[PDB]
Amino acid sequence: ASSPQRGRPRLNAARTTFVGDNGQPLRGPYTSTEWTAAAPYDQIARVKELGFNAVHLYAECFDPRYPAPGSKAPGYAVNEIDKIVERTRELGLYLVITIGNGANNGNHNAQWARDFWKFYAPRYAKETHVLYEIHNEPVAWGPPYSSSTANPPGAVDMEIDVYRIIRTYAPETPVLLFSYAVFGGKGGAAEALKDIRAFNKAVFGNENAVWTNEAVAFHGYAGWQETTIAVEELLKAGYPCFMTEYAGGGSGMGGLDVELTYELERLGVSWLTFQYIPPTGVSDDVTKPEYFSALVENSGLSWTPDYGNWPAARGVYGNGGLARETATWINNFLTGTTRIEAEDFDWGGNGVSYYDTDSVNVGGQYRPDEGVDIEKTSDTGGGYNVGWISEGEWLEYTIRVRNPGYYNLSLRVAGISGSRVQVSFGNQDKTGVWELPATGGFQTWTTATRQVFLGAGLQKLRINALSGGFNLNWIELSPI
Ligand SMILES: [Ca+2]
Ligand code: NA
Ligand code: NA
Ligand code: NA
Ligand code: NA
Repeated sequence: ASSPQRGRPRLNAARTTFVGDNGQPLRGPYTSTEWTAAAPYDQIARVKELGFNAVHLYAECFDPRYPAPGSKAPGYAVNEIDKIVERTRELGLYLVITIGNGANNGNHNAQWARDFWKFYAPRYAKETHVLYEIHNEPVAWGPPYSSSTANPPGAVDMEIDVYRIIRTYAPETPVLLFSYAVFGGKGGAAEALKDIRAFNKAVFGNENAVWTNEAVAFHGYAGWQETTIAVEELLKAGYPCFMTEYAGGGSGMGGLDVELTYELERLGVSWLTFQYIPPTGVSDDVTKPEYFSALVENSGLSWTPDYGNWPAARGVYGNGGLARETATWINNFLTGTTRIEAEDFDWGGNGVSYYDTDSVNVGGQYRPDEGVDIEKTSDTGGGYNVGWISEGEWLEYTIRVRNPGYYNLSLRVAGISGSRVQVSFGNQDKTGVWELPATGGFQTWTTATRQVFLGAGLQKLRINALSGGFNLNWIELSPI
């Protein structure tokens, strides 16, 4: 069809999340019409060149005082929300509409929420690119909302009541439930399942209903590790989910949480990050590199975007396509391999994941159709080495450092005089100029070692050749 409007998102076959009309996850930043005009078309359009296909809208913020005299009633921002709906329609973006909280996160006004959805559910029912998220962070700070000691109580009743209102007027619109601020651990999943069972009993007549057009909205404020565990457990229990707010700072500040993004990508979960579309928002501008694009580029995170060519296509070679996790010490032993073969640089291409001065692999070995020059090695263990290493060349390897601290970085090298490298981690220099040992021959091998101090997380290891005159067999990174 010729309309730019996206088709309704649907649950994927795996029932892990909502995917769009090309099968791909929804990925996006946010904006707000809670006390401002709709973000301009030209600014919303920028999301498409940042790898996104979706926008989170905090449409209006609730008034705890409603319906008392002077209180702000739902519907006040209709003219601006209509513009966001129109602009995303035209731009070929998905839109997740919710109720925001202002200074009152971890709280809600049930009557206000019911009245908001009575007004807006019918209004955007037929807008196929639009999803409804019942209410942002309605309880301080996570499950079980169904507990009598939840702060405030009764949010599951609001979820039920609002779901019925939505489905009355918008029978086919995806609904995102709960919007838990802090969703962590096996415990968090078990507590959420209490809420889910209560909801299901009330609206479907069965605690164990199989949702066809609903998912659990959750946030990342338990931290990436604990959130990943809770998500994994909920997916195992058969309930799809959708990340709707997170950042790498309980803080919405600090930019993209690269670690949690990586896990969500692995698990097949759509996500909305807490960085904003210009001109304004409460946290950090998603178009500022330091809060999003540079975090992606430094880490090696990649996904196939609906629009444009960013992030560039790339990934790990070998290791099941997973970032190469660094070993740790447990009970006086190393938990896994410390060695990365040099010929296992990330795929992506010349100028992307490596740079080689000859477009052809002049060695012909191992990866003949990429540009790094590779030969069979005569070193112990056999296999392959990178050879014909020229000044200015570089090789990247996406790794994941489990623990921050000191590591021994070793390079297995062979060569003549005057060889030097410099090694970056997440585009930060960790070695300075490193004068490598001469061995007297291109197949006479030695191990050069230098201590580095690393931060945790997904990060690219980049070897920059500051000279020629050496071959490289492998890299080791070993915790001290
Ligand atoms: Ca070369
Ligand atoms: Na707030
Ligand atoms: Na080459
Ligand atoms: Na040397
Ligand atoms: Na090798």
